[PDB]
Amino acid sequence: QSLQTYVTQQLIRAAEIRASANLAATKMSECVLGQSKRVDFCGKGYHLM
Amino acid sequence: NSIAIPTNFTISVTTEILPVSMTKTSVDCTMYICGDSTECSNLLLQYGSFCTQLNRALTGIAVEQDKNTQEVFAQVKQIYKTPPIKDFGGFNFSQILPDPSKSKRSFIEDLLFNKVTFNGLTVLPPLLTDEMIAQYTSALLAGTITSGWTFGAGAALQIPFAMQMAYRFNGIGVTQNVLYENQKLIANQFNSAIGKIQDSLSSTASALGKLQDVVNQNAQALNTLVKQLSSNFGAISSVLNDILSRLDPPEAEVQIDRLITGRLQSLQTYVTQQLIRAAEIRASANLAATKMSECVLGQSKRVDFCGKGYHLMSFPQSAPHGVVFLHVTYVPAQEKNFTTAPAICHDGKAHFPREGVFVSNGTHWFVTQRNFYEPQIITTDNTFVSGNCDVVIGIVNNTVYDPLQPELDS
Amino acid sequence: NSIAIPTNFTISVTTEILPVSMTKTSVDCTMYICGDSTECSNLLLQYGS
Amino acid sequence: NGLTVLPPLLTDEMIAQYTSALLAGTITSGWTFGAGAALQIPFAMQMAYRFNGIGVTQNVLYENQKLIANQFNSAIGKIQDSLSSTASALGKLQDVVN
Amino acid sequence: THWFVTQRNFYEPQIITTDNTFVSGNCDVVIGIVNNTVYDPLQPELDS
Amino acid sequence: YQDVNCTEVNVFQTRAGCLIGAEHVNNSYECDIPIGAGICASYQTSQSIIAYTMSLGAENSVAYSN
Ligand SMILES: *[C@@H]1O[C@H](CO)[C@@H](O[C@@H]2O[C@H](CO)[C@@H](O[C@@H]3O[C@H](CO)[C@@H](O)[C@H](O)[C@@H]3O)[C@H](O)[C@H]2NC(C)=O)[C@H](O)[C@H]1NC(C)=O
Ligand SMILES: *[C@@H]1O[C@H](CO)[C@@H](O[C@@H]2O[C@H](CO)[C@@H](O[C@@H]3O[C@H](CO)[C@@H](O)[C@H](O)[C@@H]3O)[C@H](O)[C@H]2NC(C)=O)[C@H](O)[C@H]1NC(C)=O
Ligand SMILES: *[C@@H]1O[C@H](CO)[C@@H](O[C@@H]2O[C@H](CO)[C@@H](O[C@@H]3O[C@H](CO)[C@@H](O)[C@H](O)[C@@H]3O)[C@H](O)[C@H]2NC(C)=O)[C@H](O)[C@H]1NC(C)=O
Ligand SMILES: *[C@@H]1O[C@H](CO)[C@@H](O[C@@H]2O[C@H](CO)[C@@H](O)[C@H](O)[C@H]2NC(C)=O)[C@H](O)[C@H]1NC(C)=O
Ligand SMILES: *[C@@H]1O[C@H](CO)[C@@H](O[C@@H]2O[C@H](CO)[C@@H](O)[C@H](O)[C@H]2NC(C)=O)[C@H](O)[C@H]1NC(C)=O
Ligand SMILES: *[C@@H]1O[C@H](CO)[C@@H](O[C@@H]2O[C@H](CO)[C@@H](O)[C@H](O)[C@H]2NC(C)=O)[C@H](O)[C@H]1NC(C)=O
Ligand SMILES: *[C@@H]1O[C@H](CO)[C@@H](O[C@@H]2O[C@H](CO)[C@@H](O)[C@H](O)[C@H]2NC(C)=O)[C@H](O)[C@H]1NC(C)=O
Ligand SMILES: *[C@@H]1O[C@H](CO)[C@@H](O)[C@H](O)[C@H]1NC(C)=O
Ligand SMILES: *[C@@H]1O[C@H](CO)[C@@H](O)[C@H](O)[C@H]1NC(C)=O
Repeated sequence: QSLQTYVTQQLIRAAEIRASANLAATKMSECVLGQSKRVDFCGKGYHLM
Repeated sequence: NSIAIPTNFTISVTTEILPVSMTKTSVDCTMYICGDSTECSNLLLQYGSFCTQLNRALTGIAVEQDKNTQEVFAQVKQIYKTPPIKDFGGFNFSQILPDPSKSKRSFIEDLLFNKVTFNGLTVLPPLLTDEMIAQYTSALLAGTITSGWTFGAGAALQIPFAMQMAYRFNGIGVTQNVLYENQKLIANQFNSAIGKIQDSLSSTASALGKLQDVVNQNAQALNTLVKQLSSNFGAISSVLNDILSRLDPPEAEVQIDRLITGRLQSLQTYVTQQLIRAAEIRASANLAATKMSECVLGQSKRVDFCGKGYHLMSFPQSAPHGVVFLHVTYVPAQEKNFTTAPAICHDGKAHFPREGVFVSNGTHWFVTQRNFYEPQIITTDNTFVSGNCDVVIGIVNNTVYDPLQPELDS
Repeated sequence: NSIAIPTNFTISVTTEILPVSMTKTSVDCTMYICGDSTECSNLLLQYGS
Repeated sequence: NGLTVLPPLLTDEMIAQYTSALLAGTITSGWTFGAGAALQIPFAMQMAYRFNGIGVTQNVLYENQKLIANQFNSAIGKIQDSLSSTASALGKLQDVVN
Repeated sequence: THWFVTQRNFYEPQIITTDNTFVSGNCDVVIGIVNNTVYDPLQPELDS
Repeated sequence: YQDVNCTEVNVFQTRAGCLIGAEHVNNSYECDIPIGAGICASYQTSQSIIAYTMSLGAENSVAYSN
């Protein structure tokens, strides 16, 4: 139960990191590789690069 | 002073494959833990709500697989269908519109379904049959093909496909005469790019792997759940009937309390892992539902969201437990170097391009759209003025052509 | 009857930080539960998978 | 005690080679390297197309390019100071480590 | 018999004119092209 | 009754298993109450529970011509 508790915490924390890796992959595709027109997605003010 | 501009393009089609729903597996914790064994049932009921909260939790997962399947595919208001004559401007959808000769899946959807693989357990059927996913994806296809984005935003207003692709080209900043001057080429590029998919899904297995992983994780989770019925957990036998033959109740109820503790921990393991897996698949179903609203029902400005290259349109194809998008993209090609300047000095005024970029073939100068070299003579009808030669760094001296003065001179 | 129009601009360089990867920690189930004990391992195999 | 830590596939030097390539793509070739080939364009003109994409006409960069270079350079220095003085910004990474 | 130009998302029939049109090349390359005049907002002014 | 084989005791065999107490109709509607495998049920005219294959929407030949 000590090990299976930790694994269940890590499977949930891994999903909270996958949700964040997908957001970082999205912000790179749109806001580095491009110029997004999506308000507040890439800083306050109008996005340049 | 150096810029490179494409002289040409490749329309490319790419395949994106997304999970949408697990199998709707459900497991009676009563018949899994005990099963035709009232001496066990009388013990199990003392652990209280655990089996009720497991049945409720897997029921929540099962219902959500139909919400995911609904939210991806059931976006369309009506079941659109194509006219009999396939006069789509020479673009050819034969691989992707449904075969009336068959479920009425399309050719590419059959190649998708061809490339993907008992006690207390149950498997419920999904709410939309594969034929209903094929009718919803045919509605999404024929809506997109006959009416552009408009069926995603109101009525399915018709438009000729040669002009639908002119809006899609205009939308990526490539002036729509670039389509019309090249429409026979572009149809051949599109058609042979779907041909490469019709090959790839026939010869090669790797693409469906992202749906096959949803299957393989479930089959491994159920085999692991059933093999845990055979484990001893410190009882004298893992067979429930052995204890309910070889031992009297004063010992047998302690032996069974080892088995119940074990068979209950195997269920709490599996149901927790299926709750976590359902969250992982629901995030891919919400990504699929998003890609369908934004890339099929619209045109996406979002870089590398609907493949590499500027997004023209996209087509959904059903797949077992998932969705496949044939994303269609303008990828620029055959770039050439040119000298460039931010502006020009003509009688001391600084002239800037209205939309294009200034470029030179070593000698003379032209404006062009940025995404495709189509030089036009620098007139007042393609520039605007602001200020003078002091304020701009690297302003070139070149002539601007006044388009009134030849007419007025007559 | 009135609108305000900006007479100037400020370029800003807002910073944003996102987590992407966990430490790839792996724990062996037997060496954690039992250490090197052969007797504990033979009991651990009664819990199956 | 049976605990082990596997290495990441990409070393932190190889991660710096990817960020370097994404910088060089973004500085020398605008958005184009996301869509296929890196079409070079001068950076003053790239920023005029970045400006034009937000409804500020290209001359409003080109008449003010010295001011805009100085504003940008100032803002980059401020990030080095802001990262140098307090770790509190990296608190979103540090929480994941903790 | 006669032709108008409009924005795409709401019917507003303007005349086809040299302000709201642009040119590229001769007819034969555009599959489905039609015949019509294009009015010129300034070419009538030779007489005045 | 889920998955049971429909001589295992108005009475009918869906793909989901045996449905008792609702009439199977040679028609289709929106999916009022879900059952599964494209079958749904609803309450209709003399009133009964009716069961049917769901309908995905009005068919519409968008009047495309080139
Ligand atoms: C850069 O682009 C310009 C486009 O204007 C090129 O100049 C133009 O080239 C054509 C022929 O390619 C010239 O017309 C023809 O010239 C030949 C010369 O022997 C003559 O026999 C024909 O009767 C006809 O006049 C045209 O006059 C010329 N336009 C201008 C404004 O010079 C130019 O060649 C391109 N490349 C370079 C390296 O400059
Ligand atoms: C683009 O054309 C302009 C206008 O012709 C050029 O700038 C002007 O160049 C002339 C000489 O070619 C300069 O006049 C001279 O100035 C000196 C003092 O610096 C004076 O001693 C001479 O008697 C004569 O007046 C003029 O000042 C200059 N104007 C500006 C605004 O700089 C320019 O050189 C051309 N540039 C390119 C890239 O072709
Ligand atoms: C548009 O806004 C920017 C700031 O976002 C202004 O930038 C800088 O503003 C300061 C005043 O707050 C200017 O300072 C003055 O500079 C001269 C020397 O250049 C000095 O002698 C004065 O005592 C005073 O400090 C600074 O020059 C200016 N930076 C630049 C590069 O122009 C800018 O002034 C605003 N635009 C307008 C039209 O004012
Ligand atoms: C659209 O594409 C299909 C192929 O997917 C073309 O169909 C082939 O056409 C030739 C010539 O008529 C036949 O010999 C083949 O047997 C057809 N089928 C296949 C699978 O190759 C079709 O010609 C294309 N054009 C149109 C307007 O439909
Ligand atoms: C632009 O690219 C297309 C191919 O994507 C070129 O078309 C080919 O042209 C050669 C002759 O130059 C023919 O042999 C091929 O059959 C054509 N291919 C196709 C698919 O039609 C086109 O010539 C290129 N050049 C320009 C300036 O647009
Ligand atoms: C482009 O960069 C060059 C430097 O690489 C700028 O400077 C001029 O460069 C040319 C040779 O390319 C020299 O003949 C000039 O003498 C240089 N200028 C000075 C002040 O010495 C050049 O001005 C830049 N051009 C643009 C359009 O920005
Ligand atoms: C638009 O009208 C012109 C005539 O005003 C058509 O051009 C003629 O087409 C015939 C076709 O057999 C040729 O014999 C003539 O030599 C053409 N005359 C000229 C001046 O080119 C033209 O074909 C019509 N275009 C369309 C698309 O209807
Ligand atoms: C439109 O349909 C008619 C049918 O006869 C055909 O002649 C014509 O070439 C088509 N036009 C285009 C632009 O596809
Ligand atoms: C029971 O189910 C099988 C298919 O699983 C079917 O062949 C059989 O006819 C069913 N029994 C009855 C009574 O129809």
